[PDB]
Amino acid sequence: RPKILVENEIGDENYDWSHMLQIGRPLDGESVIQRTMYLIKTKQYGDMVEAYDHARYEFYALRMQEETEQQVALEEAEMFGSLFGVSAIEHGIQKEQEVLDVWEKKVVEETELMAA
Amino acid sequence: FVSPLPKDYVFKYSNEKLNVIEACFNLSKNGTIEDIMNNLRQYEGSAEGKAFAQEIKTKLLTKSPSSLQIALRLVQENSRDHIESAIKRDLYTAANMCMNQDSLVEFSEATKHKLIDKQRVPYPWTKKEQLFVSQLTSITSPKPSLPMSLLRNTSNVTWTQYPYHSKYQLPTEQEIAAYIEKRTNKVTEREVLNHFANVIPSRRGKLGIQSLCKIVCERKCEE
Amino acid sequence: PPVYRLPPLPRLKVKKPIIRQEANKCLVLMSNLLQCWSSYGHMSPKCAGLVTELKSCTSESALGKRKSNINYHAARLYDRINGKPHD
Amino acid sequence: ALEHLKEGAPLKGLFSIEGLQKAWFDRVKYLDAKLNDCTNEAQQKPLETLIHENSKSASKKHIVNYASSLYNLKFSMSSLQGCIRTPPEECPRLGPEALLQTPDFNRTISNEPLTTGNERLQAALISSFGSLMEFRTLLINSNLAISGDGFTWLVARRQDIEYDKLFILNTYNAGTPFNFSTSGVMNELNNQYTNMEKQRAKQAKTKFIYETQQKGFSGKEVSYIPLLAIDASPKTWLTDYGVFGKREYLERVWDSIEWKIVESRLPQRT
Amino acid sequence: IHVVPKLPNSKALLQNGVPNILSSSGFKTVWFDYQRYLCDKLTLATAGQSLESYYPFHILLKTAGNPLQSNIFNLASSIHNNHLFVENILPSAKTEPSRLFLSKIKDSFNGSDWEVVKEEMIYRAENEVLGQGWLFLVENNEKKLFILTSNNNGTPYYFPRNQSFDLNSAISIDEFATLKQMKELIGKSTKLNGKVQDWTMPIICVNLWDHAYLHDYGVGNRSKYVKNVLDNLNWSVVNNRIFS
Amino acid sequence: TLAELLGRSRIAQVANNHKPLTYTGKKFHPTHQIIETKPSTLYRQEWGLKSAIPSKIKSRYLVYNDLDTLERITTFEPRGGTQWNRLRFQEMGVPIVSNIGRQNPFFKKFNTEIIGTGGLSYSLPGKLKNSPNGVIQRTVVPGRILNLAAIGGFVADVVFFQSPPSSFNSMGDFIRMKTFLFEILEASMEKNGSVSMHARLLE
Amino acid sequence: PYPNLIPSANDKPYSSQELFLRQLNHSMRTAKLGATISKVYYPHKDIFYPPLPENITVESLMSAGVHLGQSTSLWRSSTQSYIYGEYKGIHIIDLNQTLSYLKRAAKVVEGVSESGGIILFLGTRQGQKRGLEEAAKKTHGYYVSTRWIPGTLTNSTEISGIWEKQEIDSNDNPTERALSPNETSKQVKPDLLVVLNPTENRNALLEAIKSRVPTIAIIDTDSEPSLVTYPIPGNDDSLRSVNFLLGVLARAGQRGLQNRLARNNE
Ligand SMILES: [Mg+2]
Repeated sequence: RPKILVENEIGDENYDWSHMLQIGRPLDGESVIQRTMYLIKTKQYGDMVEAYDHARYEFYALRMQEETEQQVALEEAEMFGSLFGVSAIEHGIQKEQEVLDVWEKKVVEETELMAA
Repeated sequence: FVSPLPKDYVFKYSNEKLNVIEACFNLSKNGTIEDIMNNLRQYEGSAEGKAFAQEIKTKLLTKSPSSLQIALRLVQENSRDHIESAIKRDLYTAANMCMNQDSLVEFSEATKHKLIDKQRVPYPWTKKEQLFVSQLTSITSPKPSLPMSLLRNTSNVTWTQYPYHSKYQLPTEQEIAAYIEKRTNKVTEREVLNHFANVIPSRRGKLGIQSLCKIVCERKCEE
Repeated sequence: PPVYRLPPLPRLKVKKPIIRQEANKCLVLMSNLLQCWSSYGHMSPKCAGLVTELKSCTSESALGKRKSNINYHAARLYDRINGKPHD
Repeated sequence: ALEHLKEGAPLKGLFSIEGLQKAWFDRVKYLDAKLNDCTNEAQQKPLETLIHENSKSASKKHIVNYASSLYNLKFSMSSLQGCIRTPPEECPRLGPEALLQTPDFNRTISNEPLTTGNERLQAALISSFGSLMEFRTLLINSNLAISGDGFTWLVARRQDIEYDKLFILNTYNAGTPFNFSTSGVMNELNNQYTNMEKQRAKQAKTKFIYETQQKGFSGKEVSYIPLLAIDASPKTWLTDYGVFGKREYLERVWDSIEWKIVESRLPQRT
Repeated sequence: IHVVPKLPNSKALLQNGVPNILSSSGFKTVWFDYQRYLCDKLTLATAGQSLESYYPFHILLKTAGNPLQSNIFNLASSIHNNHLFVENILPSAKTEPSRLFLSKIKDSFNGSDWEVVKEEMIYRAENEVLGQGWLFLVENNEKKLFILTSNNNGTPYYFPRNQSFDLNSAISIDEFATLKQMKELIGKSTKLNGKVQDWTMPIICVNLWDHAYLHDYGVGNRSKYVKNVLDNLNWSVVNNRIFS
Repeated sequence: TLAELLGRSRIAQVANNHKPLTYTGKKFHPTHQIIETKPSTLYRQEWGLKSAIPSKIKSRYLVYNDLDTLERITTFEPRGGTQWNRLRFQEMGVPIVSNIGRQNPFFKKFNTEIIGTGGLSYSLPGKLKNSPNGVIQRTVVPGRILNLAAIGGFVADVVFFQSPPSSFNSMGDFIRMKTFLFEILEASMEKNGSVSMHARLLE
Repeated sequence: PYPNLIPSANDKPYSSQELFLRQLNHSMRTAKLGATISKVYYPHKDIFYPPLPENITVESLMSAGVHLGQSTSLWRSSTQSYIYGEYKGIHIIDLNQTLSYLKRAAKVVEGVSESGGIILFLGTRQGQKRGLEEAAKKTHGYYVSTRWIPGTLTNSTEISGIWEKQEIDSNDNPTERALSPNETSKQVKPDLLVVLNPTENRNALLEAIKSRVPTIAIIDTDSEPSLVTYPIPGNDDSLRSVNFLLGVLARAGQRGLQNRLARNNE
């Protein structure tokens, strides 16, 4: 999952780690960890490990929800006559194809070299 | 070495509270604590501001009346007069409090109750009436019975107002008002802020100066 | 593993950067022909097209077709890539 | 049409005296009247049968859509029941903070089939989905995702009326949960288009792809027996729960499912 | 972070709604709550991505070609479309439709009247979209205008995501042929992302979602609502978004 | 304090590792955190790292080990292929389930082993996927045969009814050129974190 | 506007140029529509809208990336006082210290601008040019991106001999009279050299101190801080942190210029 490291105003943010989903921040392992730390501070889970587990479990549900959202959005798009010119897998195949073509010509030359 | 204030910072004294303070605590030549209390009682305006005024009246009541009166008597005189004389006056009144001949400033007992004995609970007080002006003067003035004198400085100098404070702090409402008057003889808020935050060389990088100026504008002037 | 740090040198450079080109087509054809002639007697028609191809290649000149900036990078980046302590 | 709900006093769990009416009684009226306007016949008959008759037809399309809309709603409402939670008229509407709340579907479980019998149904669900909680997450999250007019369907793979395996699918606007009625319509249209072009390969490959998508592991086609429907449209939940309370609504629905009906719908296993 | 824009005379709108078409509550439902919700969702989707910096319209244009991340597109589309709709609605920021606009309409629809065009639009709205959607009057690279329906979060701008008709229901032969032609055109594009050129601009967006009408007009009477909207809309805004 | 801010901040968030950027061994899952820029930030060479990154890099994504080294260069590689593999997998839509009879780990001192899947799929197995044409029973995916088949950023075991000679024997070790369709049956995940897919060749 | 636009016929469709204009119009009016995006970093905004020295915080500096010092193995121990701690195999610059030094630097920049001094912004790194030029424009000042030819101040007459000098008011009006050949040939020395990569141009620093010119520099955790008059501890490698500091300095100098103009007017 790509990570942007270019900071927006660090002073402007104000995250209540009662929950994971903050607004300016995305959902990631960081958010989990922040939640764990919050739990530790508040002493809901006195143990660190338990708090971590809890945060992980909170994350998982959110991730599952995110996954379902995208798939159903795609389904909807398919239903209502949306048209996607290049799918991700198709793109990948195309990318592979050029490389393979490059390899083939080179490989033939190498075989010829070897023969002679 | 300064730093800006946090983004959650709010100036404690709101506009309406400042206005009610201005209404109540401003007094004439012969103002009193009783007069202030009356003013607080009869103030009318915002509900929150009224509640605040009531609260401050209550806390005045809780505190001692004679000491408050003495303070009131002192402050106008000190505003009028110069530093050294004011200091001397303060010293004299402290002496009088220590050695109360007239027995009209229950101080030592109150201190014992508070500082020595116990932190909790206010003192009940055993003296509550309007002291006369001559009596007040006598309380805050010297006599030939006891000799009094401040210890001599190297710089034995006397002045009516501070030589170096006005430059190196946030500018008073009065100064802002004077500037506005000068400008008049159009004017706008942004221009005023620029003048205060940029033109004045001593107060270019003052921390919460623009905000202060804005507050002042909100309080006093109009469009 | 055992790292090997050099001392401070005057100039990091390779004395002969190889720009490993591909071998010549005409030479290859000639070698193939030679290989064919090792078998099949002196000049049988199994290598009838190969000889023709060789001739076509070596018509204008004996060889058909006629540098790596590597020590332009070493020279450039030596001062960076050093672990030379500060001044 | 239904017995368990009425015009005066709605369900204590989900809907309110006005909000229920807006959701159900008015919608149904709108649909039936529209259907009557479209078709001169006033005989209701079965809805499913009508859909089957008039499917794969652009002229007889609107009527089919209206039948689907009516049927789906009815199916959704049959499943539902009363609940323990307070009415939304008493409770406050959820604000923007509802979006940021973590869902408890991963950790908590409630109102299972087991609590009111329905053991074999529960076992079937478990077999399909791994667990009850997993099934629930699949259902509710899918419903949330729909974001528009649609329905989430618990279904059973028809190969007596035997079934192979339980499943869940979403369907939108006025889409049927039955596969056989609409299976291969697109392929047929493609074939017609190709014929027209000829009259006036890549296309062959696309057709082959379509065919393999359609056809099952053995049988000539496949169909789905619906067991549970859950509506996703704003029509129902905007009245009571506002904009932000879709998830809350879905939770409430889930709490107030009558699983006995679902169990009855579920046929015998092979 | 994406936040809702401040509308002109906001307090007045909150107090009243919109004089003719939307109530105080009904306007809040469509904008002051729903728009906010949409913005929040978009922020959640695109918090740490490169999409955070871009405006909704530009996000939609970026995303349109991607099959995955359709949720982002949907949200972005909704946000833009809804604000267009609100802009069309607003009383001020009486204005008549422009002469140029009328001439363009006449050129487009076989020399028909504006009332007739409105009637055709409302008929299209009634017939085409089931459930949710949008009703646009657009203008393309050929200067003539035309009516464009979308089925939930379909954009008027980019024709592969017009989302103009529902294949969940049965479809015509002509519609299928049109789809096939579109697909072919898309394939002809020949870029790595695979995105065609398109210059469709919306002139009158209308919001056929239930977040606008359902409070005021009930579950029926969506057509009536649409008619009301058409009758009372900001014409100055429309005029502004017309000329090249 | 500053220290607290540093601990919070986005460089501290990237968990450190000194694994090879060039690893020619078997890659079963991502090694390094992928790091993207925006286009604007790329244009002025800023990635949110210690230093500027060379203008030669035109890709928005990268991977790194050290913010700064003794050689006065950040140790990075401009590639984020692992995200695309994940996205391909998602598109394919074959839900990963443990073939061993066990509960799904996402539901309910430290264990460093991979909790279920590594997070390439949070999809649940029970769903169907409808389309205009109908409900998709068989997932159709194009892939390449190597000799095993490369199917959308994953290598997968393959099976068929009869081994086709015309396609295979015509080009024995240039089978990689021709893309063939596949029917993906199921995806299992082993202890080492390898996704063991199983496909079926269609003709 | 657009005088050479040949508009297409009414029966015909839009031309390419006409279409482009329509797109531009759409962009200006209704593209940035659906939402507004608060709290996000645009690179350009630090150059064209830098904050005043007052309003800068530690948090802003951290966001800029000013805290990230060179490396643990590339440490000049001369810079020890400035560094906060080490983390991720990198020395991290104490940022309160950075702030105070920046303020001090900003004040001196403002002062020389007020006095009407020649400020010179020196920045040899790749991306720095545009921001440097902007800063130079902001105060009526100067810059160098293409390399500093050794001896611009020490050997001024040979190097900077054949370039045009000017005259200036108490304001900044050219007052174009002819400079005499004796009047032209004298050196015109800067009153503030401000560098963005002091480690890369040691030479420039060395003549500044020979030529008796106060100098400001972004001292990283490998740079010698004693080599100039007003060091600002910070991250000189990243382009955005440098720009932020530079932009601040420019803003400080701009203010001082404005004040000077005001007092001239008075
Ligand atoms: Mg450096």
